[PDB]
Amino acid sequence: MQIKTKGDLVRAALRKLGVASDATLTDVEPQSMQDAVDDLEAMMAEWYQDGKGIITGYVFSDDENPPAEGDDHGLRSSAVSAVFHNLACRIAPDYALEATAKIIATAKYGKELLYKQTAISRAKRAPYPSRMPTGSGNSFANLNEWHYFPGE
Amino acid sequence: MQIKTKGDLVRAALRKLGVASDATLTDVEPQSMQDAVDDLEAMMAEWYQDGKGIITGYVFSDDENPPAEGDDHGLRSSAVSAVFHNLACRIAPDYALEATAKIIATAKYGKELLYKQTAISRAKRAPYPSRMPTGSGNSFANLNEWHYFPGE
Amino acid sequence: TTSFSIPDVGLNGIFATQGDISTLSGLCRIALWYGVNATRPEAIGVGLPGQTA
Amino acid sequence: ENRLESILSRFDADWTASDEARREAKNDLFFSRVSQWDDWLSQYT
Repeated sequence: MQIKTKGDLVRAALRKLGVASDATLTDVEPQSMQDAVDDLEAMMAEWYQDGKGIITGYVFSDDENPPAEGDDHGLRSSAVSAVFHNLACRIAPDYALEATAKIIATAKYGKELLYKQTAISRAKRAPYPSRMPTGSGNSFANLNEWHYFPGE
Repeated sequence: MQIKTKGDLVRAALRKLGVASDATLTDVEPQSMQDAVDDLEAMMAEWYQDGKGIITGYVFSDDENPPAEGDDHGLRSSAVSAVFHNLACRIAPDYALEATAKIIATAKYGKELLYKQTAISRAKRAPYPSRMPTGSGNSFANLNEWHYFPGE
Repeated sequence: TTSFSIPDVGLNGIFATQGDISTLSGLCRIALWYGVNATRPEAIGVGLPGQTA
Repeated sequence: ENRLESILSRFDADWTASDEARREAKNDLFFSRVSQWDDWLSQYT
């Protein structure tokens, strides 16, 4: 894939917005790029609620290594579009802009697709309650004196 | 088919959008082509959720291949229209345009037709529960002591 | 705990079973205590064929 | 000629001829005396 860095995600979001790309004659400032990278990190940390939110494989940069841009985001190939569409939607107000309907719809679709697999994995049924008998059809459990389910 | 590469798909999308076509008097812009190819790659990756999404036959380019454009997309003849219509809809906001109603409707129809066969294939019935008897009618199983379905 | 006799050999050991906490599982031990002694080492012997060179 | 062979041949003939009824009767005894969940060939998780 050609989007391998947080700055690459920011550049893709700006290109989608129409503010800056590889074909424009006027480019945004490195300070603006750094602000967009800060937004991306903040939004990703808000999503990944300390491991109990939208799991995406995104890697959070550390302050020891100076530049956040230049780090691999670590997202899978199917998360990049959702990530940068949501990022464009979030950073649109920076430039007195408003993300278009297609961008908004694609951001919603991408976020839903991102959480789909985690939701399928998390749809787990709780064990039997501690007061349910194991039934006499469970011959070994009945013989070995496990007459009730443990629970928890 | 005469649409055999990602470049042909991108050219068809741009022609549908009116950005660059022989119907107008504009040629396809080299810098726009690369961004459109990146968007197409991202959209295929987002659709095909690593095998659990929409199966199309699209072949994903690697880092070793120098030009992303020029590779055969590998799509079957029945997915080209959907792919390039969705591509046009997605890359329209780059040029601060909006895809027309016919293009959007064709994209929806194409995506539905793309997933029709996979939905039919996945419409599979779960096996019998392991707590169901086979019934005394199943003489072979009952003689062979298969008094219950295997399940799982 | 239960008595548990080994066949062939004339020995009897213990067979103990305990259950784990908050789960349908347990531990089982088949223990048995013995010590082999040679009271008359001069009465035992060994046969070693082919002890040449 | 062999007494063992003749006896075993007769026993094998009867045992194989009277198998299905014997298996059904054994299943009836098990169902009526041990447990109605004669479920041992189905491998649940």
